[PDB]
Amino acid sequence: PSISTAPYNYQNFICPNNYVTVTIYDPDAVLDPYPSGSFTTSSLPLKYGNMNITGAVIFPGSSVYNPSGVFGYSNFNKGAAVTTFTYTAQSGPFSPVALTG
Amino acid sequence: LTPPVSAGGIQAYLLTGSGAPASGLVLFVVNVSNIQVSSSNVTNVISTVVSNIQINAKTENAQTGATTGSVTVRFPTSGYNAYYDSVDKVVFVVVSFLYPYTTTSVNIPLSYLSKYLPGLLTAQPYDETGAQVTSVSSTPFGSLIDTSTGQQILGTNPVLTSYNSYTTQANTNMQEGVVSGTLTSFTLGGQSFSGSTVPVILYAPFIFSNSPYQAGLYNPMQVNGNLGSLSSEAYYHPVIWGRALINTTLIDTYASGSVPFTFQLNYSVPGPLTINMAQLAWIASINNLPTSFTYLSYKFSNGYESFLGIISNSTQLTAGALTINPSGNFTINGKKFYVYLLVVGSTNSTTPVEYVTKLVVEYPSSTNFLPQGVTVTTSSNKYTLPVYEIGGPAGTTITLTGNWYSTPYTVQITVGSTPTLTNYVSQILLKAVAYEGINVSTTQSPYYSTAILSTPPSEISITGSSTITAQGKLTATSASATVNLLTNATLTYENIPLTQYSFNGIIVTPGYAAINGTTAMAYVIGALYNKTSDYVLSFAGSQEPMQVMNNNLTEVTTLAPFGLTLLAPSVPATETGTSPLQLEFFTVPSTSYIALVDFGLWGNLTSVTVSAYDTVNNKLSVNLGYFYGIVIPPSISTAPYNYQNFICPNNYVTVTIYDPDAVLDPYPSGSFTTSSLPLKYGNMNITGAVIFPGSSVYNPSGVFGYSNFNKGAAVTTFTYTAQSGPFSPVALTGNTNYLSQYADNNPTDNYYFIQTVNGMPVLMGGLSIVASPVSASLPSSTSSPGFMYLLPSAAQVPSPLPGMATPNYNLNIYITYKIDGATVGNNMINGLYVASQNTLIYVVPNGSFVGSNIKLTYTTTDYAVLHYFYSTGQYKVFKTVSVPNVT
Amino acid sequence: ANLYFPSSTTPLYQLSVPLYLSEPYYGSPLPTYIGLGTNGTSLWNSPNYVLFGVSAVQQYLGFIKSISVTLSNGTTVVIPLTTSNMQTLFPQLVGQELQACNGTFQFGISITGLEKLLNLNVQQLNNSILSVTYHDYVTGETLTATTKLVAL
Repeated sequence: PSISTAPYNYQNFICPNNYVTVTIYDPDAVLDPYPSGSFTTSSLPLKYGNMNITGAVIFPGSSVYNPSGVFGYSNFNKGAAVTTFTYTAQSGPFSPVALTG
Repeated sequence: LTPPVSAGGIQAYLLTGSGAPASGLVLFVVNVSNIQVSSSNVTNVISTVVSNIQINAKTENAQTGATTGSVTVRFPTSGYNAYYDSVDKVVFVVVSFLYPYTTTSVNIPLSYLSKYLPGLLTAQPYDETGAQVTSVSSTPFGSLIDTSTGQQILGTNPVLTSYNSYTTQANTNMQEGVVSGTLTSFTLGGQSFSGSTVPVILYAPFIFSNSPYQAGLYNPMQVNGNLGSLSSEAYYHPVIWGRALINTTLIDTYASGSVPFTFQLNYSVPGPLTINMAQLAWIASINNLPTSFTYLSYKFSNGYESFLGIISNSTQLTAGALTINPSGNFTINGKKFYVYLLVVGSTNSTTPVEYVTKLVVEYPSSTNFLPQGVTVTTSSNKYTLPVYEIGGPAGTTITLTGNWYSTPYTVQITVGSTPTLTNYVSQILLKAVAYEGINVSTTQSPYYSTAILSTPPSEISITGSSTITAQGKLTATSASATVNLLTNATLTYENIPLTQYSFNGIIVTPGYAAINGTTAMAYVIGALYNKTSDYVLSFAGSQEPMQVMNNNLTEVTTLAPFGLTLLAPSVPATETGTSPLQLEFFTVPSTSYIALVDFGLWGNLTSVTVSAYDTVNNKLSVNLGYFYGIVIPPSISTAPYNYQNFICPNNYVTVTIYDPDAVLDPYPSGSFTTSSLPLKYGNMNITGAVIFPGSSVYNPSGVFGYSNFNKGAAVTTFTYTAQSGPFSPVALTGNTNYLSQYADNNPTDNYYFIQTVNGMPVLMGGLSIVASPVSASLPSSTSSPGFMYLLPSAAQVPSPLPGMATPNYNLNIYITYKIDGATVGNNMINGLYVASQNTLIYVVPNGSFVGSNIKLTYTTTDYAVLHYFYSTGQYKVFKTVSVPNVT
Repeated sequence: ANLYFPSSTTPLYQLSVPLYLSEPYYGSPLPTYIGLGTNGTSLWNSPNYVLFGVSAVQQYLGFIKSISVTLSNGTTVVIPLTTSNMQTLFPQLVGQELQACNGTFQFGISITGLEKLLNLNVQQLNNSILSVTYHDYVTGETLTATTKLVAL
């Protein structure tokens, strides 16, 4: 990146009918093409060829999967929750969407 | 009716009232009328109109008017329900949103919905394809057509389940959600439409208006009226004056059945405030007293006289030719004190002339030095402390000799022949708070808006801010001391020995003529000199709002025990303590007018903040609205005459007369009376004059805000009984005492409302006519007030409202001399005689038909039109009826 | 920000007069107001501002300064109205905003206490300028109103 200073308008903090959207550029930091998703990661023995190189396998769904079996076939089973992650409201100060688990 | 008018975009309405049918059904109305809509093009217009409307739901905090979010959705266009009322010219759609009807369409009544649109009743709605139906059926939520990808919205929505138990579940978490509407412009037929919203929505924040107007709350009375004092700097100003009506916007959604409302008004006074306060009483120990003076009682207007309460620790005081009961007595620390309450006069009167009951005096604790409340009691066990009287003939020297301790001390009256009255004049910074009552059911719901007098007939508390400080010389045995309060009032103390006390108190009363006696404000301080391990002087004081009623100086509330410590480990000192001072007067209901104009809390030197509250249901207003004062002289008009308009008995002289203060009752088929209850306002129970609907006076009982209350029955109904005079005048009767409580659309009984005592006008108001040559006069002794019934039309342009307060009252007059000399029975037909209700005929001689005349002087219904625009010579307003000389 | 009456042409037979505070640092969606206090103080009061669910309290934002009419003799000297007078001259508990997101703040105020204590009359002993003044920590500026009296 290269960038320069650039502020956003004063009236967008004076009235909250106006508000801002800062857009930040930072190129290598993106994970998963699926906004509106939620997911979890495990690691498993990725069969490729004459071997099984171990590596980080991602699974859709918010719950924290506990895989069983030998990875690499339609035989295989993906697990289920060990704690289900959830963006709850920690109320008090202004209600957040804050992950618990 | 109210909203104040905006059109082309949305305006939303709750269906509730007295016997609410289903609350949470909502009407949306948009106006298309810059193109003409037929009954064949109707199909095109309402499909496209509902195709451009978007529908919303807004999230804010439940009470606010600022922004934190919304969402937007749209109506269907396939399977659409859309209607057109032809008469008003409006495309409208109704939707059902609250439990159990959240989830389902229901048929909306076109009657209760007809409370907010008239022309629905007079002509049936028109449907798609150019049919006309009576029926409404709404669109159901969760089967609308989205504009999001051109989809269909889910069957279960967050808004759905939020409303499917709205009773708790609309109150969410920090927020509320409120359904609303809007429009994005489009053109069809060749014209555009956009407009605005003023809170009337299915939950609408309990606040007061401020949009669209660049002044806040509107005054439909201000504009017209002769002025030249304001060039171009004026373009911002909300104003009202006196008894003249400010119409309010009591926005409210949160009730069922009849909706009562209480009012709190908050007045304050531009310009410096010195306060004049007569010396209602003094109390003092006789050490602290001088050893002679000259004084004689100042009188007070609820029936009270000035006193001095000697505090003599002598067993028997010797004052006057009186032998004196301990009026109060107490003990502290082994020493017994005795208060002897004593008026002064030109005679001794052994009977108490007044009482002060339940005196609560503080003094400092002897170990902790936190305040010590005691009440002081007679040897006969009376908290109704007798306020006796000593004196005797003028010039005579009469030695009030009590022993402080058992060492003699004196203060000797010389009986004056005039009072030597010292009134405390000093600077204090006050606020005034007011209240009023109303039981509202009307057809203007949710948006309950009506006409409130900015001088109430019903209670005020004046409460405001001053300083008290305490100055004291710690010596090592004795202690000189003093306390200053009110900003020139003071209480002196000579020597206070160790372990021992001195006591002093004063009562202050606003020195006038209907606040003096009648309200009071006591400050009684106990002061202790002593030592613990450090030498201590200390003051502790309570302070009581009190009120003489039945001669008994009845305590309202006591306010704070303040303990002021002065510790000195070193032997000598001269230290100070500080405490706030609240000057608090809580007067009587009616002194809202009376003492109000004897202070002058009102003028072009006043500023007003307004607040409301919903009674039984307990709902409050978190925005305080506002207005100010510019007093105006009235304008006046009359409507045609020609010389022709006497000739023929169908050629008439119209009149329409203006005086903008001369309504009190808005809206045709209104009418109202009054009573009183302890309504809730706020956290407490205000004794307010509850305006009652109907022509029927009522007699509720029990405590209000609660269902301890149950409304009484008819006392008198108010009856314009057609009199039997010439051409039948129709004078107002009933049980005419209750004219006090009666006002109506007729302006000729709007001036009793506050300005009476017992059905006897103090302010004349309403039109005033005299005739000449042949004289007859109205309203007057000839023809009792309300001599005919009269109505407003449809309001001002300064009123943005249709069908409400017009001081434009409309009459027909002729003049005649060809029914001259006739008689109705033996009632001789010759003079001005009122033809029944809104007609008139003047009769005159066979030659003085030319030069016949009549004089109209419309008469103010607000006191405060007089102010500074009396010098206009249109305070009350001046016009005439006449016949021109022709050849 | 600046305080100003749009009149310096001001005709005199007035006891209540209004003026504009043009101050677009001090907007807010309506309603909004200010508790006018101890010095006139701009103790900003609206419970009617929200930003994700919270009700708002007093915020100390300046004060009305004084009121001064002219004394000229070859040096410049002024006449104060004192903070006692100003607790009572601006006691106002609401002054609402006329247009959202831009200050407009309306006060209408006395010429009855002004006529009485500065010794102004309808044209009797009058001729001055008459400028009333405000201060704010809103823009951290002195800001004074403009009116000139021609002596009717």
